[PDB]
Parts: sequence; structure tokens; C-alpha cells
Amino acid sequence: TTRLTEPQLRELAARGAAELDGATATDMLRWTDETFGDITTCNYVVASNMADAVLVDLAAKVRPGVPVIFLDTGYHFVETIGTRDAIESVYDVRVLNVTPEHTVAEQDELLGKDLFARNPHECCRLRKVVPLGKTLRGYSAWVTGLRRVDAPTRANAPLVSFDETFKLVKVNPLAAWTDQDVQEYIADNDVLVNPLVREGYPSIGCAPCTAKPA
Ligand SMILES: Nc1ncnc2c1ncn2[C@@H]1O[C@H](COP(=O)(O)OS(=O)(=O)O)[C@@H](O)[C@H]1O
Ligand code: SF4
Repeated sequence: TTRLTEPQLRELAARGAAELDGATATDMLRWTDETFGDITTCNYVVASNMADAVLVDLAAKVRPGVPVIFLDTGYHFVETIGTRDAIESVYDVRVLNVTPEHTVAEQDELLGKDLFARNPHECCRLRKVVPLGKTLRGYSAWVTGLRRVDAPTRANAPLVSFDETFKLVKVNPLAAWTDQDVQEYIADNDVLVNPLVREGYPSIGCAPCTAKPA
């Protein structure tokens, strides 16, 4: 394939974690681009849930035409797809609509309707984890917008590491960022934001598995 060897990937992740200690998001993205850029012709990808365009704006500022994957499980909001289209049309980013092999009606007919209500782990595996893994096969590193304030279990989220689920380098530039940080960035850069985030939505994901404000 077109992915670096697993020991090489681990040594690169360790070197990046040790070298990017206390670096800004732009510095981490520049390191990722300089390491996995050549040999479009990009060898790293960015993942965005279309809740905002902060990570997308940063990745486009450090690499015009950077690929950005979006996991379209089929249960998304109309506002989420609208935000995806807006980010694609506005920013200099090549988006990828990663879809599962089975549609919503196909899965409802094969394994029963509303799999999220009966077995949510299998639904998330079939529609999110498996397509993400099938897409990441080929990229030596992938960038995520995970922040250490998202959950108490994410407090020790590392800057650069080796994801053992897909076996490749995982880099989180927005890890050290807080709510005030992302607010100030959205204000100073005028980045697109999902309309549901403006309406008081804590998180943005699949419609049946998203905590409603009310
Ligand atoms: N549907 C998705 N499509 C693409 N990337 C996603 C998606 N969901 C999560 N991610 C990636 O993981 C990060 C979000 O992690 P979480 O805090 O756990 O929020 S959540 O939407 O996935 O539940 C995003 O920044 C993104 O890089
Ligand atoms: S969030 Fe819910 S609907 Fe979306 S893939 Fe996971 S279980 Fe299925």
C-alpha cells in the first residue's frame, strides 16, 4: 500500500510527540505537512464532524487543497450537510464524503430498523468506525479536532501519538484549546459554524444520537 511501515510510524509519532511539546496548532499542522506531504499528492488527511470550520481553516491555511474526510452515516442533520457543503464551497479544501457500504434503509432491512436504539455499538462500528478505517488505509497520518476539555476521560489526550485502532499517526492540534480559545478563533477568523451549534446544541453528530437542548 501507500502507508509507512508500522515501526516507522511509531518512531515518527514518538519523535513528533517529543518534538512538538507545547506547540501551537499551526506548528503541529506544519510539522504534519512537512512530514507526510509529498510522495492531490497529500499523504495525510483531516477529519471534521462539520460542527465548525476551525480545524478546516487551519489545515487550509497550512496546506491549500488538503483532504478532509466527513463520515456521512446517513443519520446526519440537514444543517450538518449544509455546513459540509458550505465548508467545501468556501474553503480551499478537497472534501471526501465517506459513506458506509450499506444505506440506512438497507441496514434497517438487514439487521432491523433503528439499530442505534437496539445496539448502538454495532451501528457506530458499521457506519463510523469501519468506513473510517477503510478510508484511512493509505494515509500515514490523520488530523482530528479532539480537545482535552471534551470529556474528563480525554484530559490526557496527547498532541501526537500512534492510533492503535487504525495503526497510524494521530495528531490533535486543538487538544490544548479551551472553549475561550475556539470562541476567540471563530470571532477573529470568521469561520463557518453549524447552525445547530448556534441554537444551543452541545455536540453535533447523528440525529438519533445527539443530545437535544430541550
Ligand atoms: N462524522 C465525523 N466525520 C469526520 N470526523 C469526525 C466525525 N466525528 C468525529 N470526528 C473527528 O473526531 C473529532 C470529534 O471527537 P468527539 O469529541 O468525540 O465528537 S464526536 O462528534 O465524534 O462524538 C472531530 O474533530 C473529528 O476529527
Ligand atoms: S451515532 Fe447513533 S446513528 Fe450514528 S452511527 Fe453511531 S449508533 Fe448509528
